[PDB]
Amino acid sequence: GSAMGEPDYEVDEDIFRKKRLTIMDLHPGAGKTKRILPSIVREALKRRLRTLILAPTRVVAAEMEEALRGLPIRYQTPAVKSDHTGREIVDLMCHATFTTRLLSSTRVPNYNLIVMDEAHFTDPCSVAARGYISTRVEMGEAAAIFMTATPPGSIDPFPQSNSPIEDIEREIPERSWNTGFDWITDYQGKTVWFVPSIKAGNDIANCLRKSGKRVIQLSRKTFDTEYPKTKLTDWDFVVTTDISEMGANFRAGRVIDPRRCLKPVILTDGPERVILAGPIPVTPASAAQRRGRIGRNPAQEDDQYVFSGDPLKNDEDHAHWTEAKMLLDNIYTPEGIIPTLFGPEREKTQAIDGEFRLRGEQRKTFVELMRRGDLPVWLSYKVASAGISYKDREWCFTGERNNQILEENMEVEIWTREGEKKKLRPKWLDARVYADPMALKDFKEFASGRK
RNA sequence: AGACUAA
Repeated sequence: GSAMGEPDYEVDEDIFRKKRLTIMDLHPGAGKTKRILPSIVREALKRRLRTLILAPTRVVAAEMEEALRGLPIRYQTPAVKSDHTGREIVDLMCHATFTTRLLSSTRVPNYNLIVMDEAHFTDPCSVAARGYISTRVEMGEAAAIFMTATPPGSIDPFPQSNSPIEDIEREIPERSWNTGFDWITDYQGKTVWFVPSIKAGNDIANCLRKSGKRVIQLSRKTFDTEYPKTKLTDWDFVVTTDISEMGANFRAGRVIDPRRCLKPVILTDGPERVILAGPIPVTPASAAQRRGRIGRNPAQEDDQYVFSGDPLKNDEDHAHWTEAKMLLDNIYTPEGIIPTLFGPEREKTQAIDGEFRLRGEQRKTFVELMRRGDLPVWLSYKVASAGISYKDREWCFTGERNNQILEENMEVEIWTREGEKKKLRPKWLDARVYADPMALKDFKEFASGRK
């Protein structure tokens, strides 16, 4: 047993048995990170188990280190720095880092125990990782623990909280406003506002700042300097991407959740291509996770979750289900086996077994295009499977007429490393590399041969 | 679009 705040002295021994996959479904804020995780890790250490801990984001990683502080843990994330002497038997990294290590070489330790926090996270690398982990368990090589307040089959956007939550439906601005939304700025407490993009985040944040509001902007690019600022009292608004969807312990009184996002979609009508569809509603799980950022403190009972619209459960057309298979078809166990998807995540699309398996230099190229090229999984797969090498940028120029990239209604031209001038016209179209002007800038760099 | 940045 334990007191409210401390980890339990007693841990069930059956969670450590090879062949056991434990799904731990608790409600948001039930001490999964501050109590449960350190109990598990302390007991893993006493059992001398080679242990892997997985966080979906650097936000969760940061929160885990707070709870695990003092334990001999090798942190493999830029989010945490600590004194490591490479004799640690416990490793901690992000979901996607692990999948990257599995795909690279880089040989991965033979973990006896794997703890995946936020095991519902649908990023393709995270889906692929659960495939690998559930296969290790099934082979009898590991025990694993999947922890999530919103497991597969979650439908409830309004789950249990530690403190009452006032759920309010209101129209929420997706852009700057001049009037008509006084309730946003009249509110006297702290707000966490979820935005689908950094562009929208910048625009919303500037609007609030000119209303005399103190705003912290949180996303992948600003995490390092701005996340520690959220722990101060010094702010009115955190305007955040879903970097903060899970785990975050803001000291807020209100969440604003527009409940919408862009979705990458693979089109099969004509030449295969990726578009950014929407905005469309987020899933019930995302909505519940965002709402879970408040109602966490029993002494503070008037927290609000302000939202717009219903969530949308069906995400079967999302590119992540295909991209997860593209990754997993190229991951192996030391025994040679290609892992299968975690049970509940099978048949999300119709996915001929092994159809994404790449051979030799193609697999290496695939990995290179993702981690050096900064290209999406689908586009990386398409280029690599064509037998194109990483530094061969010819495919950026040889597409059909309709694949010509336009920026400000003008045909994009590229000046190559060798000094040729060529129209940017990729053989394969993935909206993720050209839609946002910043992504286009990066993709132009790649087409040039400067990446 | 968002997340990740190992070894």
